[PDB]
Amino acid sequence: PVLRSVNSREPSQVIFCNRSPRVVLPVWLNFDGEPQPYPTLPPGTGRRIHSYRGHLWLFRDAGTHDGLLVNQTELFVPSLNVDGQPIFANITLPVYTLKERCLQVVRSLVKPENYRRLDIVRSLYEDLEDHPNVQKDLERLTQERIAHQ
Amino acid sequence: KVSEQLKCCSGILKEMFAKKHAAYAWPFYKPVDVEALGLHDYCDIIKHPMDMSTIKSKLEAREYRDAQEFGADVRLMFSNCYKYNPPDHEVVAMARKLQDVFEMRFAKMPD
Amino acid sequence: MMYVKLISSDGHEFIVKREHALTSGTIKAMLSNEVNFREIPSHVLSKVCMYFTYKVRYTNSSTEIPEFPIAPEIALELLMAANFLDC
Amino acid sequence: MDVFLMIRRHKTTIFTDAKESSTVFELKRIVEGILKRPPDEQRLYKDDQLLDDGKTLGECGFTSQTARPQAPATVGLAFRADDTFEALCIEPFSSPPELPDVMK
Ligand SMILES: Cc1ncsc1-c1ccc(CNC(=O)[C@@H]2C[C@@H](O)CN2C(=O)[C@@H](NC(=O)COCCOCCOCCNC(=O)C[C@@H]2N=C(c3ccc(Cl)cc3)c3c(sc(C)c3C)-n3c(C)nnc32)C(C)(C)C)cc1
Repeated sequence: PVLRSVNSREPSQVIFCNRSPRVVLPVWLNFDGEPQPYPTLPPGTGRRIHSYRGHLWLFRDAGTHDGLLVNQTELFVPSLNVDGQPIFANITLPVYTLKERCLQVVRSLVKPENYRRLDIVRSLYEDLEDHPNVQKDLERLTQERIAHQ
Repeated sequence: KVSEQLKCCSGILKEMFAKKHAAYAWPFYKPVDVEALGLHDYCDIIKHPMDMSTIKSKLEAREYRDAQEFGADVRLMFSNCYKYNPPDHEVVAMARKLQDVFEMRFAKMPD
Repeated sequence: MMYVKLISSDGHEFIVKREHALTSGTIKAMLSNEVNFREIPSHVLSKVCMYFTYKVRYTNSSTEIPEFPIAPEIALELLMAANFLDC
Repeated sequence: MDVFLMIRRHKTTIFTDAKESSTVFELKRIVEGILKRPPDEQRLYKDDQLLDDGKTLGECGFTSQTARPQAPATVGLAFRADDTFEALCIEPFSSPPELPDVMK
């Protein structure tokens, strides 16, 4: 596919730093564009990371799959270092809509088989069932990159 | 005799650091970062770590009594790599290429 | 700043900046001074206004952003309000 | 830094921000602008404590940590009719319904 890591084998020292209140799951897109999960980061923690030039990363909530930002944007690609200075990756909450935020909270309190037993408007059932999803975003990100070209 | 060999040992490490050999030398420039690489078992297996920057400090601090001690540390750096990793790993190939440079210059040092 | 009055079903008057209320698509359409919601109650509508303050404060902020809290017992109604208000 | 407030009387609730360094009198100017009542006809409260025009919000106990955008702090308001100030009174909001069985 289009969105995928380059197999450069050139080193890049990185710092992952979780400045959100969620437990973060880093996701690495491999050379065939397949997402690979990495170990999780608790809130407020950081750590040194060895990655490579041209490698794509994104970041999600480890329990719910809610999307998060990295350096104010959705994807992260490391450069080569300059004078052995680390590259910093700052992970944060986005400003969700009130609707999406209410969806998150209701999802956290209701089992999926009970969604359609809630006394609410029918269209919100579909909204509730359409969970945050890596694949779904990859298509949106891919096709915004095509429009861009 | 001993001091002149120790300048040669220095000249060799300087070449090992040079751009000419950067494509395979780069993993050995600094100590192994077990956090970044995510290697939970590295200290369990490698009881005595070594790298080029550590060796450079020891030269400049005059800690090597002679050229053989300098050699054993360079050979330790390589032995650690071959010990921890599987035979056909990219880092083992890179290690072999750099060791060939070391061995050639170390053998052609006047004694 | 211009203000607007948002009035709940139980007769509570909430006065907020026009700019903050324009966060909602449904309100934006209505206005372009006073607006009545005959089906949304004060314990919900008050929470909505807080969301406006939060959104305006933390959009384009380079400070790290805190969670918007929602208590379990208001979540269902706030979801319906949000969807109805498009915000 | 900034503090975020709900100024409240009867069934009226004003949302506004201000600073820890700003004063009680300055807060009354905001009210005057919105509700057409000069400072001398206003009384402001933190819980049951009457607040003095000359003190800052920080000095009255309002801090940025307890007065956030998503959880603003409350300030009580009372007007004067006919040369005597009314008793402070804030009508409560409605109550949420019981939690449905599937959300328990
Ligand atoms: C703990 C954590 N929390 C949240 S994330 C995280 C975490 C982050 C990073 C890592 C480790 N990094 C990676 O897995 C990176 C991240 C991403 O960029 C992809 N990736 C890879 O390593 C990929 N690798 C590559 O693209 C290059 O592929 C060569 C495959 O070998 C990689 C390492 O082998 C697995 C474990 N072994 C080692 O790390 C041995 C180590 N290797 C190397 C080494 C590795 C690769 C190469 Cl080409 C050269 C040297 C090494 C050194 S020192 C040094 C600076 C290095 C880089 N070294 C020495 C000396 N002796 N051994 C080593 C992948 C998925 C194919 C394994 C682990 C956990």
